[PDB]
Amino acid sequence: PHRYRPGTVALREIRRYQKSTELLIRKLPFQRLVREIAQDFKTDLRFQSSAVMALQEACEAYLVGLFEDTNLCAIHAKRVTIMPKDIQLARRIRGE
Amino acid sequence: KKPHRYRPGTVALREIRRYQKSTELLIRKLPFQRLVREIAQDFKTDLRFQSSAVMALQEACEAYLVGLFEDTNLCAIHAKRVTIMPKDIQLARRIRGER
Amino acid sequence: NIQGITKPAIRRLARRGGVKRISGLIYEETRGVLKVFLENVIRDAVTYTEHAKRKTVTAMDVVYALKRQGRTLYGFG
Amino acid sequence: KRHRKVLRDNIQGITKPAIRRLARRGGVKRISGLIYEETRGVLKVFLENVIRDAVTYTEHAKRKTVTAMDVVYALKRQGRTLYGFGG
Amino acid sequence: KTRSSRAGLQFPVGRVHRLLRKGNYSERVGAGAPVYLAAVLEYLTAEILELAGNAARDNKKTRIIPRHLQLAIRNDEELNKLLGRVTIAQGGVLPNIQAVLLPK
Amino acid sequence: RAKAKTRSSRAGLQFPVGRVHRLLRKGNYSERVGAGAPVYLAAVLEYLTAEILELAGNAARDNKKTRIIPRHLQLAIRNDEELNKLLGRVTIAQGGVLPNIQAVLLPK
Amino acid sequence: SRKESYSIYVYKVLKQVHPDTGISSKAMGIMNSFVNDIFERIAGEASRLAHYNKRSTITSREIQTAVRLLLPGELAKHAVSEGTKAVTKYTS
Amino acid sequence: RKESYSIYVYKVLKQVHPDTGISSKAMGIMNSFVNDIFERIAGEASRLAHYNKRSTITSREIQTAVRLLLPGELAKHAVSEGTKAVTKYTS
Repeated sequence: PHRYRPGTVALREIRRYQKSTELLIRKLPFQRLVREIAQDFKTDLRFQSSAVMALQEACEAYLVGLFEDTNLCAIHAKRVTIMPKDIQLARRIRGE
Repeated sequence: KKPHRYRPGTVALREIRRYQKSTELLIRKLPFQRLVREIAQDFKTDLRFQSSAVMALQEACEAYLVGLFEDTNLCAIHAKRVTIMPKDIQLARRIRGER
Repeated sequence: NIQGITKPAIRRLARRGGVKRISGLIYEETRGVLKVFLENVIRDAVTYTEHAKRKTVTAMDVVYALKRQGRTLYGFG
Repeated sequence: KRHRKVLRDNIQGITKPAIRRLARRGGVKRISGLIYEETRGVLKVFLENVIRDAVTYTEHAKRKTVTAMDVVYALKRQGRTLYGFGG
Repeated sequence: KTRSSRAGLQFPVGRVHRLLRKGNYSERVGAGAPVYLAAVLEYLTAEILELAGNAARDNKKTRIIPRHLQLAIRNDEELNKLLGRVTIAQGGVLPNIQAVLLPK
Repeated sequence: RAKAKTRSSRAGLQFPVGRVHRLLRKGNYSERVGAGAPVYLAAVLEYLTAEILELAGNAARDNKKTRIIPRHLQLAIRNDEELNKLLGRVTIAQGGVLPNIQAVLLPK
Repeated sequence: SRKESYSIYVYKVLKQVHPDTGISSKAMGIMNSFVNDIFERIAGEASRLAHYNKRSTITSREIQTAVRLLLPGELAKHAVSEGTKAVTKYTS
Repeated sequence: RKESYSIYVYKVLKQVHPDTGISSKAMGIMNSFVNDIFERIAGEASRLAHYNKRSTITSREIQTAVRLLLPGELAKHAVSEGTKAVTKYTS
């Protein structure tokens, strides 16, 4: 059987997902999470559909930016694998 | 007998303690003023400056640099080094969003 | 419900971020970060809803919340 | 009508020991020789942006003297609010 | 005759004036201020649409879509600076792989 | 005419309600200003002032100083998580920084 | 040349909380900068609140919502408590 | 009802790219953009007026605000367009 080396498919996926723009998290679980979190501030709230889509765009854009910075931090330490300490460094420098 | 000579790093650490305890400005007043006036001259000639304006600018510059060095140090330590290098500064400024 | 943000989804997001190899411990950490972010935004969003004495969070509420945290979003006006 | 000596090479007034002292306040223990030029460049960029904005305010008021308030506003609008120079 | 027509503009000067009057910005509004503002907004709109059209043509599409706007903005240093903290929904990101990740 | 009572006194406050009202009227924030709004605002400003002064006094006594100086204000602000969050982007002139050495730099 | 500041009120509060503590001139200036900063932030946020809801009057309700937006957690709860108590005592 | 800049965006588009269209979402994004820059400029102008104790916002305040917000070449070109427009309008 044929087998691609580790990394080739990863790179293919990088090109694939940087070429397109569709949302990458499933709609319904995301909505469920949003409603659960909202429930802890005020009961019985409802949501307009476009509000949830807006929140999803914001969340995914935020995470993508965080992963770019995380990758730069990983490469700085001459590694290619991102680790939790990389995320924590990135978040400390952003000021969160 | 051999002259007294502390090992590399001792005096650096003592200086860290010393300068974190105090608050006085660390750059000489007059060269800084000349720098400001030179830079200012490339936008409009013959400007004058109030003294307190220059002192304010100096506070801002030194605070900015101090923060940059904190982040630079964290970036250096992340790479398991103890010496800060230019690539550390460039990483810090890239993540802040200035470049 | 935090588990609905699945491992392959986070992998896809990381792919868009250019990440080639990912330690197993990243996923839980990412989830925590996400939760914090969401909380803050939603906390503000519901506040606007409450100020208007409404029970339905609108898209405009979210846009204002995001704007005041310096993360201006285009497309939902 | 007796102007000062034309300003040149003033970036060299930011001496090596001064930058070292600043680094000490930042907790840096060891410093590569190449750090100094980089620091000078960064500082220069920062200064340019601030002074540009300050002078813009000065010109809007049709004044020829940059005031402390001009600087405070310039810094404020760049998200680096400075306390201590009001009034 | 409209003020926009006298000013050679496409953006609605009158509407901008009304929005300034009702935006609680100042007690009075000069006659030239909305003209100037409208001109600036039209110029910037033209710049963004220029670049987005170029990006659309590279992609052999006849309609500008959000993807083209994101590509146009991020590929221009001054626009990218201006919109450094703006998220374009359905914009994606610029194609970009760090050199160290490629083989060899 | 009735004896003059100040609104600050009616509210049990130290901060000047009248002045805050005038600044709201002349700050072009809204066309109209309710009678209760400046009282609330004054109370919040007074409370926050009290909180900062509380921490700064504590710091002053810890340093065996009887007069609060800017150094004490900087120490007070950076050592309190919520104030540090609120003033995350503020520079205190003559404040310095918190004493802090990364553990990896100390000798073994 | 009359320049208003919060100096006398800051001094009264200081005497309430630390009877034997003083303050340098620079620190009082810093306090004035601080007070003006928080004032501007709150008034501006309140203005935006009023604008979003097409109301022409800023009332104590807008102040309260703005306070909840700007201050974190327990600081916000305590400030809200103080404001509410103060307004209710004033109203009577 | 609900105002937008759509028709003006379309006129500009026809000036710069006669054969190019635009999706509904892209037009919405353009409207968000225009409103954003509007708010920024008006707010900066407001602070300018307050700092100088002037009660009138004039074209000069607009110009200074433009110089503060836009970087470099964008600022210069914007100033050029503003000046030409005010000069053509005045006569």
